[PDB]
Amino acid sequence: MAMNGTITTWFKDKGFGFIKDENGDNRYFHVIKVANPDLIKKDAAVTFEPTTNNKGLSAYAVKVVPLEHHHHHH
Repeated sequence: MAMNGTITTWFKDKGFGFIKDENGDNRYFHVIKVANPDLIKKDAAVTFEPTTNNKGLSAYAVKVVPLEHHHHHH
């Protein structure tokens, strides 16, 4: 399992969107299921586990692949 996808639709203010991998299609994502949600940016690559949703397809255990590691904490 676990596919690599690109972040295409994303509303960071609210915390939801749609990420499309190269194997399947767009899945319904939500900030709650992301371990590193502040790293979620457009055109960035993420990896997630496949699952199903009421409104379509969805993913769990979403981790973004950042090209750098900078601290973000008050």
